[PDB]
Amino acid sequence: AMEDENILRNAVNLQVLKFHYPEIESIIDIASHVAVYQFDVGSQKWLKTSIEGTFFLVKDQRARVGYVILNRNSPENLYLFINHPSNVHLVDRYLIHRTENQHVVGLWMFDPNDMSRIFNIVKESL
Amino acid sequence: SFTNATFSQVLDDLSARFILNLPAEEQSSVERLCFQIEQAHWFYEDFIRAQNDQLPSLGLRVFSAKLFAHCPLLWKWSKVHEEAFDDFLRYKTRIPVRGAIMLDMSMQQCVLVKGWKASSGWGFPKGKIDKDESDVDCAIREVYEETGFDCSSRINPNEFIDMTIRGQNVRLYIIPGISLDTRFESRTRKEISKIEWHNLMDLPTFYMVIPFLAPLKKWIKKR
Amino acid sequence: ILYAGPTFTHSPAASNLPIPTFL
Ligand SMILES: C[n+]1cn([C@@H]2O[C@H](COP(=O)(O)OP(=O)(O)O)[C@@H](O)[C@H]2O)c2nc(N)[nH]c(=O)c21
Ligand SMILES: [Mg+2]
Ligand SMILES: [Mg+2]
Ligand SMILES: [Mg+2]
Repeated sequence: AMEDENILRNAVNLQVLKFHYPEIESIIDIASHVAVYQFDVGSQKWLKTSIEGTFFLVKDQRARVGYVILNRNSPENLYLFINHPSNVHLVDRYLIHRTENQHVVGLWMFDPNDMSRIFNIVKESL
Repeated sequence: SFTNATFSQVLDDLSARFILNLPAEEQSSVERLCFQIEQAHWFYEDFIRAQNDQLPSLGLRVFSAKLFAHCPLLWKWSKVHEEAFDDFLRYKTRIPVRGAIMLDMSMQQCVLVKGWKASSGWGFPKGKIDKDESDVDCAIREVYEETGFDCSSRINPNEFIDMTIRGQNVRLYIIPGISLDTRFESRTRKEISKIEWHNLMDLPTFYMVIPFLAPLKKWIKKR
Repeated sequence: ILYAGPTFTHSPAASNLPIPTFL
């Protein structure tokens, strides 16, 4: 029954992800809830963006590893690629991802185990 | 973008977005699932039914029934959905509600809020308590939520009015000295349409405020 | 006892996030 629920869970999850981004191929891992933040350089302060949702560590049909947050507060989802694992940092209780074009996004994962597991997957995936 | 998406694809999204990937701490009960159904309903009504006008506006009870008959995890409750939903709002109408009766510096006017739909009446800024948060932190969270004003440096935990309307426990903290020039605006997606001051003498000794008028007047005459 | 809002809804304030030297 536990494995049956996981089969139906990943099926509906993958179909919804492909509904928004057909390039997505599979789901590497999932975090239950993630709040996204953005660090404003020049202002030197963290900005709390209202992107709160489920976290989907996915891989597209071109072997690019990325993550998708299904924002619960608005239809504006967040799909960001991880081109090299040296752009994600485990700092304090948060992950700090420096996107390729000098953007700093801060992911707070509600489950600390999801934080460590997602962080360790990215560090091993490349 | 749901700009053109079938009602089934919508229910598929709302499943993966609010129900199927919840933390296990609140996926154990049935009522806890229905609270995320209410979150998925507000998403469908406000956002999904705004990119595809063809989708119908559904009541919370009707929307829950469609989604329970759709998501495979919820198939067990689909037959007894009317009774399980009855247990849900039976659960919700018992959650403690905390707020604040903000009086002005003359203690002759108070702050009231009006619900979104024009039929909804007036009432004090109050809201249901969240998991593990205290009564005072709840009153601060919801007064800031519904009026945009921070009353953490002004709330007096020893000065409140405790009421038990029906099965819903309501506690409103009395916060005098709120200046009339202070700015108010709600920080929610709906729920609050207007925020104004009201003369306490102009209140009926429509409003859900009457129960608190007897203790409040005795509290003001003391000061 | 009973609650309407889960814990993950109370995400930490923007001030809680760290500021490493390289930021
Ligand atoms: C945040 N929010 C609140 N409401 C309405 O607000 C009412 C009360 O919602 P509540 O947030 O549980 O109130 P409380 O915590 O202050 O006690 C509900 O009947 C909803 O119709 C909302 N209604 C919609 N459609 N969308 C929203 O985002 C939304
Ligand atoms: Mg309220
Ligand atoms: Mg509220
Ligand atoms: Mg609320």
